Amino acid sequence: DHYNCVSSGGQCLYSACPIFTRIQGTCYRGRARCCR
Repeated sequence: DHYNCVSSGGQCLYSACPIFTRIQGTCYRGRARCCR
């Protein structure tokens, strides 16, 4: 979820994860991705 994404050092996006990161889970009722 968003809170855990941010606490773990990731950020939520509705587009692709930046090339230097990879998906770690989801955010925002599952509609975004957590990237780190």
